[PDB]
Order: sequence, then structure tokens, then C-alpha cells
Amino acid sequence: HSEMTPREIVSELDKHIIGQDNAKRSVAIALRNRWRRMQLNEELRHEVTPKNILMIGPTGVGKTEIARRLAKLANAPFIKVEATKFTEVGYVGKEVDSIIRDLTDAAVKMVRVQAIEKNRYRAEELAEERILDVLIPPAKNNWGQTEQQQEPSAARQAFRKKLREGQLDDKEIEKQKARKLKIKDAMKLLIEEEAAKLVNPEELKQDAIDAVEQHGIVFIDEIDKICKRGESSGPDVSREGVQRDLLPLVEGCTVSTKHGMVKTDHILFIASGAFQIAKPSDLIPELQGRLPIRVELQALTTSDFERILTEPNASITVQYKALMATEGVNIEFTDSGIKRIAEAAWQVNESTENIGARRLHTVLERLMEEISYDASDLSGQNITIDADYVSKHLDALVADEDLSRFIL
Amino acid sequence: TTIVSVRRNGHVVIAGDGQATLGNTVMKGNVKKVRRLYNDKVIAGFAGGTADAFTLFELFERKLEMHQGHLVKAAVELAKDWRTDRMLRKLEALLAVADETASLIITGNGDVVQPENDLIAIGSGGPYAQAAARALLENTELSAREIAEKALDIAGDICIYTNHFHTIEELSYK
Ligand SMILES: Nc1ncnc2c1ncn2[C@@H]1O[C@H](COP(=O)(O)OP(=O)(O)O)[C@@H](O)[C@H]1O
Repeated sequence: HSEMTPREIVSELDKHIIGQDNAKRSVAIALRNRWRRMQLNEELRHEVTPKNILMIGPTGVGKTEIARRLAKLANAPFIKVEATKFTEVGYVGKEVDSIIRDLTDAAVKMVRVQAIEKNRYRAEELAEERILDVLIPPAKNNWGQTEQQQEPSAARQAFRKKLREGQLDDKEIEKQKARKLKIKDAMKLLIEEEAAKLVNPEELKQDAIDAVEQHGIVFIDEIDKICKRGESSGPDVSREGVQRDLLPLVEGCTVSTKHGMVKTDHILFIASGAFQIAKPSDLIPELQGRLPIRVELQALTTSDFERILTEPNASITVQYKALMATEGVNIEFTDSGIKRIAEAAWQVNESTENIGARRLHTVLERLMEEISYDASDLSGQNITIDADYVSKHLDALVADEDLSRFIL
Repeated sequence: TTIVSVRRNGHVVIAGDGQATLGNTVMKGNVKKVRRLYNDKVIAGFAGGTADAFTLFELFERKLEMHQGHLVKAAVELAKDWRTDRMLRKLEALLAVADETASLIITGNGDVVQPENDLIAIGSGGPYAQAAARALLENTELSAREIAEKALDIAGDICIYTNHFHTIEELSYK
């Protein structure tokens, strides 16, 4: 769909993810290829298949984020499944087909909501005419001067201009309606009333299929958790089983959805792993084949942490500022405050368990616990979160390890 | 009754008397037999029930709304239903209708008629008016309004069913 070049894709992705340039390009080549394919002939269009990617890296460094923004940037159906979710189906559990089903139910819960956007002006234009007709019951057979039913637009234009907030005036209109009512309702009862007329079925539901088939993006987290490890054998066949079960999906097959018949042959798959225990070559042969692209993501650094704190669009720091503004409170972060927020996050991760950029959300959130509660009783003030503030609030927590395993 | 319509020098009229008769006596003496239609653009006169009118003159109006002022056509569509629609069929009358374009008669038979010179004379006194109208129109410079008037008076003088109460409706255009 999008005609963006890889370089433009990476650019657009830089607005949400710090670093991880290689993964960016990998995922960007993927999107541009979908375009590249549609520019081909009949034969070559069946042949060319998605270049599925295998992202390799430690927790919370941007694997999913990258894949999620990619999806979002191509208005494509997106689903994120955890691979081990099926390691248990040998005893019972979700069949792997559910993936394509869900990627469909959301590829629907998507086309539906985005049909309320396109049809949100129809009910408040060529449909608000409902109340105006019971306000000034049109002439006994309008005459016809292509400006005659626009003539009123005096008596008429008055009811429309006055209908800029003034309602609660009960009337009635028309299974159409008939029933007598108000306007905080005759009007809203009209909102949906006239709307379900434009949106049909065999196109809305038919297109979801179209989306999934053409632009679907499946993110399979922890793919490495279903590779073979040298501790046992019984669980290995179960693991390898999920690999075989997933095989039909990435090699090309047909799944049954209560919305139609989806074809996976062009769904883009982004698998994900850490690979500390297993190595990508532990994956079964058929899967490695279907996972042509390999890309690593680096661990994040304190500098990346500082950058993640403020650069991204709607970064947690920015969101926070916004939220406190709701309280009439002007919050401000100094470069050193942020430097210390990142610092703390890094400390805890190094001293306890490393959970990537995730740690920033909990640190930042604890740091603010106090302002967040008193926000309403501080309206009209300029609170500055500087290095001092940061230290007075997080030092004792970070310093105490056992405490951090609970509170941070 | 006598309905007289004339047209001369970018001026069209329709005139009528106001006598309604029951047997050999006068029921009413001031019946308005010439109204106006289509946002006072189209004039009309008629012979029949006060209601038949009000139903045939309302319908006509809408037909004009369905044919952008184009008289004739609306008239064509009117005379149409008027001889087709089960109900509308019982209505009896003679609509005289004239706009800046043309002027014509309509009969329950569905006929749409454009007389020789937009000269119309329907009703029992019809021909006496036609005669006087034709005379004046061919031997004097009098105005369309003056014509219909005098023609009408002549009529009411000859016609036992026509009186001297008038109702004139003009129209200028050039
Ligand atoms: N490189 C990065 N740039 C911006 N945000 C990041 C980055 N890495 C992690 N994060 C933040 O941390 C969370 C971790 O999830 P995610 O980024 O999907 O990585 P992972 O798939 O390894 O868990 C996300 O909510 C994201 O906002």
C-alpha cells in the first residue's frame, strides 16, 4: 500500500524507536517488498513470497515496538502471539490456526472502527436532516430549483445554526422510529440510525480477508523457546511440534475463519528470540528457510535510556507532562533530572534483573507517584523535576535491592 | 358561467363572472372563478365545484414543480391523471390556465387544448364572449384586459347563466 521507500520507512520508525537501525532497515525492506511485488507480472506475483524476518535480541529493546510501528505505519492487521502458547496443546490448548483467526478478528475490529471514521460525517450531514425535517416539515413536494431546497437556508439555515448546542427539545421522527422522544436522543438515535445504511457486509467483511492476506503481520515472540535444548527430550518434540504446527502458516496454506477463507501465503512473519540457550540453527530446517532475514538488536545503554525518555513522539515524559497539564499543572524535566531517571533505571536493571526499557516506565512512574496524587491540589503551578527531585525520590529505592525487586 | 382569456402585447388575462345557478334561480352571486398559481406566476380560471378546483389547482401546482415552470407539460401530466386516477376521474370542470408562455384549456377527458389565438371562452356564455372578444381583437387597439372585460360584459348580457361580477387576473412580460 504505502509508497514509502525503505529510507522513508526507517525515518518514520525513528519517531518511535531509539537505535536498533539494522532491525529498522530489515523490517523496512520487508514493507517495500510488498509494494515491489504488486509492480510485477502474473507468474512472478505467485512466486515471490514475503521475506520473513527473525529478530534476535534481549528483552525490551524494541523488537515488538519496531514491529508494531511497522504495522501501524502500513495500516496493516497486526497480531502478536507468544510461541509457547502452544507448547501445551500436546495436552490441549489453542491450535496455531487461532493466529490467523485473531489476525482476522482484529483485521475486522479494525475495518469496522475505521468505517465509523469514514461514516461519522454522513450521520451529521446527509442525516442530521432528520431533526430539521420535524423542525420545519418540508414543502408538500419540494418545487425544484437546485437552490429551492436551499432557499430556506434562512428559516432552514437558522435551525441548523441554532443546532450548534441548543437541544433537549422533544419531538419525534421515524422499523424507522415513530416513537416520541427528545434530541439528546432523537439526534443520537440518528447518529447510528443513518450510518448502517452506507456500510454493507459482503465488502466490509470481504475486505478484512483482503487485508490479512495482503498486509497481515504476525509477530511470533519467544520463537527460541520452542527450539531444542539439551536438558530432556519429551518437551523437545512438543517444542518442535509447535514448529511443525507453525510450518503450514509460513510456508503457505488456507485457514478457516468465521469471516471467510484466509490464505497465509503473503502474511509477513516477524519471529522473535533472545537465543541465549538455543541458536537460530536449532530451528527446524523448513522454518529457517522461511525465516530468510536475520537481524540483531543491541542491548540499550544509559544514553539510549535518556533518549527514549524524551525523543520519541509521545514519549513517557511527554505523556506525563500532558497528563499533569490536565490538572492545570506545568511539569518540567531538566536535562540532569532525565539523566538521573535513566541512571536509576540502569542501576536497578544491573543490580537485579534486566528488563530493558521497560524499567523506565516503573522508575518514572514511582518518581511521580506524589505529584500524580497531589496534581489536583497544585493547579496553576510550575513544578520542576530536576536532579535533586529525582534523587530525593529514587535514591533510597534503588539503593535497597530487595526493595527494588518489589517496588521498582 | 363565462371564462374569458385573452392575450395581447405581452399581457395575458383570464376573466370570469360570479354566478352559480341551481335550476332556475341564482344560488350565489360572487363566486371567485379566477385564481392564481405557481408562486403567482401562472393564472387560471375555471367552471365547476369550489373543491374540484381546489384539488385540480393544487395538483397542477405540484406538476409545475415537477416540470420547471414549463406550463404545457405540467398541463399534459395534469390532464393525464385527471382521466386515469380512479378518484380524480369523478371531478368535473374546465380549467383555463395561462402563463407568459402560452394559455390553454383542460377537460376531464384528458384533453389539453390551445385555441386559435390563446383566446379562450369556456362556459355557457363562452361563445358570446368569443364573439365579442374576436370582434374587438380584430377591429380595435384595446388591451387584453379591456377585451376580456368587455367580452365578459357582453356575455353576461346574453347569457342567462352569466352575471356581471368579475374576477380578473393579468400578467405582464413583454
Ligand atoms: N529502542 C527503543 N526505542 C523506544 N522504546 C523502546 C525501545 N526498546 C524498548 N522500548 C520500550 O520498552 C517496551 C519494551 O517492549 P518492546 O519494545 O516491544 O521490546 P521487546 O519485544 O524486546 O519486549 C516498549 O513499550 C517500548 O516503548
